[PDB]
Amino acid sequence: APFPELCSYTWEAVDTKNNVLYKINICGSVDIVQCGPSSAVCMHDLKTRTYHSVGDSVLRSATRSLLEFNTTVSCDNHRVQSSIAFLCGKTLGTPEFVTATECVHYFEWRTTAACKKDIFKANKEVPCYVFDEELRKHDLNPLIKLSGAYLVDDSDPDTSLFINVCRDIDTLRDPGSQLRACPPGTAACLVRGHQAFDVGQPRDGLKLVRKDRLVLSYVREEAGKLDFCDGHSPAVTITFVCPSERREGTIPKLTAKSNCRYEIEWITEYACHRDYLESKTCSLSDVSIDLTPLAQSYISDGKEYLFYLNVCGETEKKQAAVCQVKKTSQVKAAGRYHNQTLRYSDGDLTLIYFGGDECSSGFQRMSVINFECNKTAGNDGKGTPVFTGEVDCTYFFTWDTEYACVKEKEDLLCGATDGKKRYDLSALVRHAEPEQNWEAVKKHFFINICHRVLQEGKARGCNLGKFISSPMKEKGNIQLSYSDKTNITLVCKPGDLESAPVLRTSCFYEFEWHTAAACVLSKTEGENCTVFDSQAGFSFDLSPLTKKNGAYKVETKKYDFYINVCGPVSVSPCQPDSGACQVAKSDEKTWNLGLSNAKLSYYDGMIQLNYRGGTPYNNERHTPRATLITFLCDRDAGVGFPEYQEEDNSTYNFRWYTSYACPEEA
Ligand SMILES: *[C@@H]1O[C@H](CO)[C@@H](O[C@@H]2O[C@H](CO)[C@@H](O[C@@H]3O[C@H](CO)[C@@H](O)[C@H](O[C@H]4O[C@H](CO)[C@@H](O)[C@H](O)[C@@H]4O)[C@@H]3O)[C@H](O)[C@H]2NC(C)=O)[C@H](O)[C@H]1NC(C)=O
Repeated sequence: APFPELCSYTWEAVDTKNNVLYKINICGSVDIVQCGPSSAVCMHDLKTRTYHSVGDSVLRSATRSLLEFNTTVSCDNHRVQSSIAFLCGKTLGTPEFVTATECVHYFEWRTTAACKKDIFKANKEVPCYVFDEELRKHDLNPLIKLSGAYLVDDSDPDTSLFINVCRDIDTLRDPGSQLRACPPGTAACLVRGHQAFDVGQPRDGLKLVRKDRLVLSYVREEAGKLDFCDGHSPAVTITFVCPSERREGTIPKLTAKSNCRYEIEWITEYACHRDYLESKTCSLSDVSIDLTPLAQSYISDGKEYLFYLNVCGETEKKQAAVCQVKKTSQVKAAGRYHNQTLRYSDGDLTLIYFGGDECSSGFQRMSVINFECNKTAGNDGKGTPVFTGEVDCTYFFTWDTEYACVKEKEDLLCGATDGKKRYDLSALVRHAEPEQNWEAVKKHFFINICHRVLQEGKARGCNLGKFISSPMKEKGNIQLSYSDKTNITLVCKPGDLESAPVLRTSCFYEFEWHTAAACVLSKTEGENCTVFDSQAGFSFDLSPLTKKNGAYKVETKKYDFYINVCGPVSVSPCQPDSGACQVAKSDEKTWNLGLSNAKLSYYDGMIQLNYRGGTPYNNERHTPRATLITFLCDRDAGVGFPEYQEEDNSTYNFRWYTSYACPEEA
């Protein structure tokens, strides 16, 4: 019951309505001063910064699915208590708030840790959620792959980085996969043809670094063999960002990869806040869910009792959704419609019946149903409740049914891949522009790509214009299925972004478009601070960012870095030829992080600068320092500021979000 895979972390659940945050530690105690020592569940209040412990680590007991943390302080009932109802899950999960009184506090937790067979357990998994400062919940548990991995986008054809989110990669029951050669325990697998190396393992949980960005770090450390990483400990730092109209969705992209210190930006909807829904219904609402189909008697074998459940209706003393009968025939109501509560809470469907007859103790009976998704449940889809424990006369049940399976995506990307080949239509996108729409040859056929129509001649602000689903690689081309329908075929025409879609076919519609946007993406280089993508139509030019008497200053804990774009830096201690320079804030000792130059690299929306001159290190290898600046497209960032990436002591990577990297330039 004190499952190991959950110990050594302090978890968090939130009473979204009463404005309360609970900290849970199922093995030790919360590290906090303010709710004393050996508090296993520490309640605290956002109104009234008042931190009251509501479960002690020593006073711990289990009964069936429930783990119980009792206290000695009194409430009256009599003493304050916290329970967690455990269900087997597909990932490590997070405890969710169910309900509380002034005595009891109830949580539920779907986790692999409560599964009895160890096949469902990852070699190593870490918490995969954060709370922001509005207590809104960012949870990446849906991105976690139980089998396989995600290929990270990179320009190099000979090597591929594969990652999983918050756990290692499961290579099993897929022997044909190229991942098979990857050593076990790896969250981040580098393959070079036929070798497979471990460049990162799960360590700590998801962090929130600067109000909005989720950061996860894989490390290796205890391995040794810096084969081709020349002295550096391999590492992977993923940065998860919530899509905008400043920055729309992407696949995971490799923004840096020197010295086996890999950096990954990944813009995906699963990074945005999770909404906590509620109602006094059997229906909720991102997307809908309806539990009225199950009102169809349901019964569950209890301790020495039977439970009778009629959820959502009476099926025809009464007014009692759940009734308890001792197997002797005296009966008690365990919950009624006088307040029933249906919660969808970060993927968890939970139903409480708050009525109930008062028991011999001071408690008024209560019933909690945790619905689980099962398409092939039984009772042709409706399934059947299972009694899973009782505490202070609250009775818990778990209920597989197909009518709990409502798990909708819509992280629609405007690209497509085919092995390592990637395609991206972002150049066609016209977004609330001074630009017009596209017009092929309403009123006139007006088209936009992975975006609503613009009101330039005005069509229909959302005749029928669809505008959902991601594009796919059809018969040698890219197909875009606009669904209510319009099928758009886009054909690679190197160099041409100027031309428009065409006629072809009049409730079905078909357009054909020859565009450089339909060409496979590839890496290009340029000089004089410009880079020309010839298969696409255009060039990027970062020269406006070039300072004349340089210095973009970048302050960290111990260092100030001074860098310029495509020209040298010019401040007090630095050598006048470096494009990047490190000054220690206590000592003013200075390192040269590489000579400036104006050769731009460009691949799939990332522009790169590499300074390579650089003060040597203290070793036989002659190894001079180097600097990487990755420029990333942020439409409304403007010129933007550089940002140092924390790595080891000998890697100098900067990220720079700027409009000048976005597909509006020369
Ligand atoms: C970045 O800018 C610098 C200037 O500060 C530049 O050095 C210059 O390089 C070019 C080409 O290497 C030199 O020659 C030409 O200047 C004339 C102006 O009359 C242009 O017509 C030229 O265009 C052609 O240049 C080459 C000449 O054969 C061709 O190979 C090329 O394909 C073009 O068709 C070019 O601009 C120029 O004289 C120097 N400047 C000095 C002072 O020596 C540097 O080369 C630029 N980087 C580039 C262009 O990639």
